[PDB]
Amino acid sequence: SGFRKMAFPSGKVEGCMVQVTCGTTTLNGLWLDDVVYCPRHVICTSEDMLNPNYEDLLIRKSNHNFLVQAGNVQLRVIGHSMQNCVLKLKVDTANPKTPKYKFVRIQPGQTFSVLACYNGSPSGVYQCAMRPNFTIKGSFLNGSCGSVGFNIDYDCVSFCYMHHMELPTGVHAGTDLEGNFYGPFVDRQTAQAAGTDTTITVNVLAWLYAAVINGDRWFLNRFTTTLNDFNLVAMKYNYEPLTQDHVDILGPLSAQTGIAVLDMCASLKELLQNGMNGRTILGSALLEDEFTPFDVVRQCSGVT
Amino acid sequence: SGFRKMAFPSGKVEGCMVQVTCGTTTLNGLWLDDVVYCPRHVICTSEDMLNPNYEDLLIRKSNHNFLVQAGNVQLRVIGHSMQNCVLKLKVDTANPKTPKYKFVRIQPGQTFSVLACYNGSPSGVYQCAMRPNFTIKGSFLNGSCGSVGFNIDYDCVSFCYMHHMELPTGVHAGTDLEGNFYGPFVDRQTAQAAGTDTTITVNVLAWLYAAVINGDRWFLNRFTTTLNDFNLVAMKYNYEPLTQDHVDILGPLSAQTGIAVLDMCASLKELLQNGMNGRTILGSALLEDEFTPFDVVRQCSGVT
Ligand SMILES: O=C(O)C[C@H]1C(=O)O[C@H]2[C@@H]3OC(=O)c4cc(O)c(O)c(O)c4-c4c(cc(O)c(O)c4O)C(=O)OC[C@H]2O[C@@H](OC(=O)c2cc(O)c(O)c(O)c2)[C@@H]3OC(=O)c2cc(O)c(O)c3c2[C@H]1[C@@H](O)C(=O)O3
Ligand SMILES: O=C(O)C[C@H]1C(=O)O[C@H]2[C@@H]3OC(=O)c4cc(O)c(O)c(O)c4-c4c(cc(O)c(O)c4O)C(=O)OC[C@H]2O[C@@H](OC(=O)c2cc(O)c(O)c(O)c2)[C@@H]3OC(=O)c2cc(O)c(O)c3c2[C@H]1[C@@H](O)C(=O)O3
Repeated sequence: SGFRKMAFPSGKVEGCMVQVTCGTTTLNGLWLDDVVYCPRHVICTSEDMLNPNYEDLLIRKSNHNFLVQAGNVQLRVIGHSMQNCVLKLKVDTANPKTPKYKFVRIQPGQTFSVLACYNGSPSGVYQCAMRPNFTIKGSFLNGSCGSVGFNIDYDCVSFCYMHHMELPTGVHAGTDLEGNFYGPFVDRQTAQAAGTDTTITVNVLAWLYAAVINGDRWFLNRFTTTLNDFNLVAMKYNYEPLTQDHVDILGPLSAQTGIAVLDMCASLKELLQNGMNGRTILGSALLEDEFTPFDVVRQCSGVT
Repeated sequence: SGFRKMAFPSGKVEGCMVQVTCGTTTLNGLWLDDVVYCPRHVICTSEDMLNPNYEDLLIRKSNHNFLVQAGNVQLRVIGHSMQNCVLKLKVDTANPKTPKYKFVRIQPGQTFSVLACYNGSPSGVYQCAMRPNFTIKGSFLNGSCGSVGFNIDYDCVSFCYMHHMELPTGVHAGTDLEGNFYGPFVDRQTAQAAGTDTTITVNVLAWLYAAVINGDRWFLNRFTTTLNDFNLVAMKYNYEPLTQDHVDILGPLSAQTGIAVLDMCASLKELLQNGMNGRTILGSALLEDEFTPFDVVRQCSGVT
């Protein structure tokens, strides 16, 4: 029992983290086979970041202009390609620790683990969700760019995020490993700002189910609601709409707890309308939306 | 910016996790050099756990009665010793992935990362604190016993916890790697119950400093307090006493923020007396006490 925001074990990603230096700019890179993927703005200074012409900075960059360090070992950059906002640095050595991996583009509301790295060295791992506004609420200091987000399925590391930018609001924006930013964000400073975020309703419901599974049941009311009526309430509290797909995804948790999703929705509706009156759920005084139904299932089962 | 409950990268611990089976009981073991450390109750059935005579179950256990699997590879148990509540299984192969490591006994209030494992396979990593009552609020399902807690300092893994028991209250108890339980807990079911827990004040203050560093400053009041007066308030809210040692430990955060510890204490006092009035701090509607001053410093700096 117990329910924690759990990240994936990071070892298989730790073994892929390298440091990429281009001039004075040092960020992290992901070394998979003989390619290191890193944010293209490694070629930028902080001053370049206002409105950088990347293929201009890059076209005046050579392969030798990219310095990749893995641990205490330098990899020669023997090719450089820009794919969207990621630099693919072909290196002279394939990473022996390249796990089985996939590059995936996650959907808003999905969660992944971030291995925060500085200078190619892993500092910490934490779980987070792709917000509906395509930001992530991470913990990224200067030099964490290129830190990646991932999910692990058995033996396969699905890299879904590479950290590129802290927006002026202090949330974080990045790309998939094909260098396509999540959301309307760009690797330049600009009036670029995060759009309004919303609460991931299906995750809140999953976490309420997690709460029930862990015995924190006080918020369970005696009512049910329709999906439409719940969504009217959801909307008022800046919660994403709950779709029938979400309802179906929550099916296993409903089955485990016996609580029909629409009944849980009624409970959530009441939590939204009435608040938590100083109570907590799973040690939180807020409704948590960074656990997907699958996270809840995994954590409540022994998924390794 | 951003501040997350971050765990240590788990790779160096993942490489030490093995499965230890004794009969039908399978739990996790820590494989360091040629020893696998695991909870002695691997020799227990669930029925044995009410009041197990361990050196009785063990004395009728042979070296061959212990089955250790590392990945898909069996290690022969060529010796077995019980040290307090841990079984040290001498195995025929030293773990090639044994990191530099130390066994440390942490103090209540200190935090560590847990790599939750089932059947020797890492499932997730999360950070937690040794509560003042020597429990941990983890996420442990059956079969997670032997999962370890650790901190990483540079290259050294300090193992400080091995998971042994879920208490009937749903919190978790365990030992250091010498098998000495944290707290008055025993590896037997009994009226054994967690003593009253308290909030780790110095960690709350550290997290308030983290909040200030991250720009969440609304709770900063204009007052100061004495340590004694703060402690009177702390006491009323089941907060641990703040010692001058704590104050001194918070010095670096005070220096960084300019907020004298006793001024922060005044702010915390007001938070305790008045609540948060629906506001959050670092996205939490409760005061968080699972970040030590060192965690805050590490996370707010780039410590890898
Ligand atoms: O086992 C451990 O405990 C860790 C240990 C490890 O995992 O080894 C795997 C792993 O690759 C896969 O898992 C894999 C990749 C695929 O592409 C693929 O198709 C697969 O089927 C598999 C795979 C395998 C076995 C399974 O049972 C399974 O389920 C799988 O999926 C498998 O045989 O993989 C090879 C092996 O070697 C490495 O891969 C290559 O060498 C390689 C990669 C390429 O992309 C490529 O093009 C190429 O030519 C070579 C990878 O190494 C690490 O990833 C690693 C990372 C760290 O961070 C460490 O610390 C670390 C390691 C390895 C070792 O170095 C160590 O001691 O530690
Ligand atoms: O480097 C990587 O990226 C991972 C890679 C790795 O770290 O190797 C280290 C590591 O041990 C230390 O770090 C270490 C231990 C000490 O006791 C000690 O005194 C030390 O000074 C050091 C050390 C070292 C270097 C530093 O720069 C540094 O700062 C250090 O502190 C160093 O040379 O260590 C040896 C090396 O080999 C292994 O240790 C032994 O073989 C050993 C252990 C014993 O206890 C023992 O009695 C014995 O006779 C042998 C350990 O291996 C892993 O721990 C490991 C774990 C995983 O989970 C992986 O996935 C994984 C690995 C290794 C590899 O297998 C892989 O590819 O991946």
